[PDB]
Amino acid sequence: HHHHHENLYFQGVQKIGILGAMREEITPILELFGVDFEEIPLGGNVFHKGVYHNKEIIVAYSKIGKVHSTLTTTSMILAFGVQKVLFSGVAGSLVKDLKINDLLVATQLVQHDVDLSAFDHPLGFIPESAIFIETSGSLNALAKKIANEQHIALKEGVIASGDQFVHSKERKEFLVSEFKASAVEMEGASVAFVCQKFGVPCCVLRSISDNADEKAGMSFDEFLEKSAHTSAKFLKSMVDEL
Amino acid sequence: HENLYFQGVQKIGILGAMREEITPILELFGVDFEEIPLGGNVFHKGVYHNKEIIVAYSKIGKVHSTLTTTSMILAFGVQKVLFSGVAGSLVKDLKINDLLVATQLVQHDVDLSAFDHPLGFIPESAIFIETSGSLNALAKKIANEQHIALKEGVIASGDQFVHSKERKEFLVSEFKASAVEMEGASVAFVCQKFGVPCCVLRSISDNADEKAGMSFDEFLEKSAHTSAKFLKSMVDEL
Ligand SMILES: CCCCCCN(CO)Cc1c[nH]c2c(N)ncnc12
Ligand SMILES: CCCCCCN(CO)Cc1c[nH]c2c(N)ncnc12
Ligand SMILES: [Zn+2]
Repeated sequence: HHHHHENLYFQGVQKIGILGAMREEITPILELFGVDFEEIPLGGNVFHKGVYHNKEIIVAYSKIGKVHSTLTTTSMILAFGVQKVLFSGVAGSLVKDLKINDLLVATQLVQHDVDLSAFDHPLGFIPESAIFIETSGSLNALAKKIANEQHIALKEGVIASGDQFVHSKERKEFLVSEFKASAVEMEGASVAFVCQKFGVPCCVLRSISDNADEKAGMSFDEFLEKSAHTSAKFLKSMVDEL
Repeated sequence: HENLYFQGVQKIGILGAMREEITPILELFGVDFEEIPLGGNVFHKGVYHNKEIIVAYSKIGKVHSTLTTTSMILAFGVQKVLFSGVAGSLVKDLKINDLLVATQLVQHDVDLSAFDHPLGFIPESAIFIETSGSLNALAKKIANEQHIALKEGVIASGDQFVHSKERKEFLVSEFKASAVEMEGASVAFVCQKFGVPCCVLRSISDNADEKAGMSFDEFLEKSAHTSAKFLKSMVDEL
């Protein structure tokens, strides 16, 4: 909107957490934002703290897996006071219509490798918790709105996360039947989980790097950079609208 | 010789994974506890020997235990963490009710072998996670004075309950683990990342085999109690 007198309108600094798993998922994010970054070490992570328009952005890569990503997200929330968290990186596709480089937002997430079935618990379920973790409706709808306005496809679906790289037809088919998941990665569920426990709105974005079959290693290696960029670009376009 | 040791305000974090693992701890300390909720956990804050003690159960598995430990450290400033609870035995010499402290821990369900990494390993990390040589030495001294046995060994942690011969054998061959549970590794990991001395203490509840579910169910209370008593006696000496 037009602001004739800028002093009449709110200028308070909104704090946003931006997470990737690997350095390569955040390099494109650092560049696209294109501002100066103070680097703050904590809990074995490097937090990149910068100012971008009305917003304090805190950018880090967690390192791979649930423990890493759980710790980092908890640090963003508790040590940097972030009020929103946006995750960007790559994932493996489990569905034919999600192709290499395609984007998706997780409506729900599950830890696919959790197994308490010995006490009759469904796979993915833990007492005092739930199978499916929710994300922010606000941010997910924002996501669909920018996708539609920029004329780019955006799937929304269930993301499965676990502490294994998936690269076989059998594990894929398990994730589809057990969870109706559209993609697979190693941090999503944990990040969304933490945010839900602290009441912090969370959006999980992923660009497809492979198909989670026996070729996945090679496909992941080939498409990491591009898929990372494609996710980072879309995340920035979300932050610009925030 | 107090004057020679640390003189400031001590704060000690005390963790179980399940409520049943901390109920006996709370009871043993006997002091009054302020309940403080944060990030879906309830932290029980009390004073004993003029140290603050912060007790919580994390809920089950890596994500839960990682969050809770990080909250303890970042929100409550705990300077050491002692974990108490139960675990499945992977070795003949560890039988029901027996105590062990973890010398090292491993996350046994981590698998990046598709990129030729050894099982348990993640880039920019390590297969094995260390614990506090001093806290463990304290546990061992206390054990010998109370004339109770205390093994030292590797504890394997993963987000599955282990109840099969096959997985047992994998844990022994791949990591030379002595016991299995679902939180120890993640707790020790966070403490390591933050430079916080950690001791992981477990009392055996089952043999991690096809009978494990039933054994765990029967022996949870007593094994948790045994662990909790021992943790208390460690805190007594801090
Ligand atoms: C040693 C290097 C490892 C690559 C890390 C893969 N990331 C991890 O979060 C995401 C991911 C992309 N494709 C995947 C797949 N098929 N399974 C699991 N995770 C993924
Ligand atoms: C409803 C499910 C309750 C099991 C909770 C398991 N606790 C660690 O959370 C300890 C444990 C004891 N024995 C075990 C075994 N064989 N495998 C994994 N973990 C363990
Ligand atoms: Zn019974």
